[PDB]
Amino acid sequence: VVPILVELDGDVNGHKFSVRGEGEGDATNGKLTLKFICTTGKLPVPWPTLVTTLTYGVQCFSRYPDHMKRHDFFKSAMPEGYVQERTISFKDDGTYKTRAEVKFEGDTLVNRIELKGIDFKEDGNILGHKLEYNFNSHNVYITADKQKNGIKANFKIRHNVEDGSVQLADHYQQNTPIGDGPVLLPDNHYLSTQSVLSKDPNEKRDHMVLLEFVTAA
Amino acid sequence: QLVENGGGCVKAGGSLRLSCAASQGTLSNLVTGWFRRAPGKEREFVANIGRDGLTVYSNSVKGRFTISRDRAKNTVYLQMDSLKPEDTAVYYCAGRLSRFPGEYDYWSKGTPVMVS
Amino acid sequence: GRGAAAAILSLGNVLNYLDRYTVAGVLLDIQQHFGVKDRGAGLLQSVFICSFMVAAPIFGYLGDRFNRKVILSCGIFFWSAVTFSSSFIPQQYFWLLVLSRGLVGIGEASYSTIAPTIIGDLFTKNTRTLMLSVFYFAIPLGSGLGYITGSSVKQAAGDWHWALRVSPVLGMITGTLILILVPATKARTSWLRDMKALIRNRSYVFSSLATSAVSFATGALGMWIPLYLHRAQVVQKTAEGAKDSLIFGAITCFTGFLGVVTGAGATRWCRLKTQRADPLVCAVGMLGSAIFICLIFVAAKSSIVGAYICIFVGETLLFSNWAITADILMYVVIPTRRATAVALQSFTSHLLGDAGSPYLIGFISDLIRQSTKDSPLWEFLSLGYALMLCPFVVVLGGMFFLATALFFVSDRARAEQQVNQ
Amino acid sequence: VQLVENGGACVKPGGSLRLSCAASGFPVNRYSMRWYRQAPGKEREWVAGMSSAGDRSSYEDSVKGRFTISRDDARNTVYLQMNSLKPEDTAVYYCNVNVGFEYWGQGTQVMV
Repeated sequence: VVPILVELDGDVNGHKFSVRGEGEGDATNGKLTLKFICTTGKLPVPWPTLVTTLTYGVQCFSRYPDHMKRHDFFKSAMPEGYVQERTISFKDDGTYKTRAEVKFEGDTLVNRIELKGIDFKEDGNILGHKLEYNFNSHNVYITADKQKNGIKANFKIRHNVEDGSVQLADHYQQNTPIGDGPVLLPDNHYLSTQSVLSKDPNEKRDHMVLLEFVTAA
Repeated sequence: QLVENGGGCVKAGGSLRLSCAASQGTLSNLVTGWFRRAPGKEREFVANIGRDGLTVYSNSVKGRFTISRDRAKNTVYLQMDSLKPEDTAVYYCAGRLSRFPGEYDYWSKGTPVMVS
Repeated sequence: GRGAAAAILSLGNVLNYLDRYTVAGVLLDIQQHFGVKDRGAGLLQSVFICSFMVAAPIFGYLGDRFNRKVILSCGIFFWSAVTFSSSFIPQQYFWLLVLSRGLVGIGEASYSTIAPTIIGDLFTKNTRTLMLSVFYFAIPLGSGLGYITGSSVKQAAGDWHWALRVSPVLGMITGTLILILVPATKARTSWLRDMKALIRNRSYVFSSLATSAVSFATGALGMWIPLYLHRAQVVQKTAEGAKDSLIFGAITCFTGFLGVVTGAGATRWCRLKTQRADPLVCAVGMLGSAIFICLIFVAAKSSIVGAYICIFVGETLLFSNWAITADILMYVVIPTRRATAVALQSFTSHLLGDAGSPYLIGFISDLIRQSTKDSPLWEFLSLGYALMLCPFVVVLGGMFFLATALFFVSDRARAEQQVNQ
Repeated sequence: VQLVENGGACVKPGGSLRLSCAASGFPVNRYSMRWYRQAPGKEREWVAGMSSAGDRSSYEDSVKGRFTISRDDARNTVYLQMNSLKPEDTAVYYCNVNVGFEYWGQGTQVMV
């Protein structure tokens, strides 16, 4: 078991919001349990749009098969951390540009994300908060690039809407290891992520109790 | 890449001649095989044609399908007879570089098939 | 690099078979010096092969447990030292020689079980097949070089002891090269169920029995041909033995090469014509081999050149079938059960034949000689009569191959079915 | 919780067929149902959805006004009507509903 504390900030159409969260991840069992909270009074965009980014921002906890243990890249660069740049193009609802830094500081993992939102318009799903609290499992395809000496991930994420509309957003990610150690970049693989959400009625504050199960293949 | 075609829904007892070919090159050397995947059941086997010249069929479908490879046309034709509702599964054509039992390296998109 | 590692491994296998079959060349000197009968001559190879076959599975499990390189080098050094020590054995004590042969069998089983895994792990491209082919090409070369080296050392040094002294020196050397040029490489219930499943396979069992008969015939002939030829020479007015062993070893290696090539070509030609080609070519080749191994006994007394050409043809035919029977085996069995089936077939082949076969021939010869009078002609006739059993075993193996031919297509179709699911 | 699909068969151009998706283990009315369509060797695409409250349904531009999906809580089943048949319907269908952890139905295959 490994504890994790992730603090991130994001600016969307002039609205600034910071979110801090804590939890634990079992790599052997391939499980992650997180709980977030926004210090600001209200968060502009729907929570899932950022919850998915926070979930996919860390893949070290994700369990890997025995044959893929040596193939993994995020664990190899874990001792010295890494920096990730993600472009998330929503379908007709603008685009997100995020820069993240992941590092095992002291004896605990730390994850710092900075998010920019652009091309947002009123009456959209993002602006109208029409997205519900449910989520969906997904698949992410990762492939190595020697020219960038890194790993590039790509996939499509389906976000649900109250009226039944489903928005397909394209996620692209590029990694760069902060350290100078061996890369051990995998040629190509796919990771399946299963996410569930729950809320704790003890506190009126929204909890976003988040559970992930990630498996590579 | 392996390209498969010629599958369409038909009545009970209909005959379908499914055609499979290879874009990389001639598949006369390569061993060819046909597989089926049920919508609600685990994938099963349709048939196989080896490099020696055998035409092996699953016991359940034995005596129904007939595979024939043509080197002049460099194509594998699977003729169907007495088609039954149990063959609703989607058919896939696959190829292998070796004569010996094992998993086929190549694969094809395949086409759906229905009965009744 | 990897190529150098493969070359050193091939040389190590060559020396392994060299020391395996060195004793065959100087069997006559060993029996004369130790004052033992043909039964004692058999004991050596019998216990050696028994220990080899009993020890191979343990070496597979060790290869799983520990790195292959260390085990291979340790076995090299161990059996090299054992062979060197066995050269210096008191004439009074004979059990020490058989114990040393058993230990050398342990080492050779270790080598045969570990080296293939290293060879496979070094390369994962088309060159891996070529390296395995080079290994199997060196095996007959190893046996040949063993015969020739034993004969030459006996002729030159004038004592059979030196035959077991030169080769270990060449052995230990290559051992030091193993760790220099070879980089380090990088369930019971399931096996029991697999074994339970294989026995129900008719073609696989018949092929296993046929290759067991092949092993029986190969071991018996390769062990007793030099002594039989020397006896034939002694019976005749004019007699030589080093030259006879030299010629036999040269013929053995050339026969291995030519038979492998010709069997591959013939099975390739026959497969395109009709199915069940591999078992049929195996059966016909072994029938011809049995015919010539029966004709050798009639030819030897008339002349030794006739016997040598008979050995030529018989070795060619008997060595041409190994690749074909291996292909039949790995056709019949499914990929999830290839390793277990191959190990079981090797164990059965060694147990049924080539282990206790030299002892059986020696016991038969001793019984024939004891029942009748003792003299050079009587010894020659007894050895010939004892060897007359090998053609029967080869014919039985040919019948087994024919029966496998009967159950070939059906078993292959099944295997394919279980592969699909 | 399990989802079962039925009613799928090939249709001649212009024909109308009815698909049915049923659920066992959870109340269908409490949560929204969805329908996906994917072709052989093609990425999955959302083809239809009905809101949890059932006030309105969401469809894409290509097929707006054809599926006309309806839902019955007493029958615990959602019905789909082909209406006009187009080549895009050749792709196979899937019935999806996520209660807690997501659940994917077995669906049925239909081709023109």
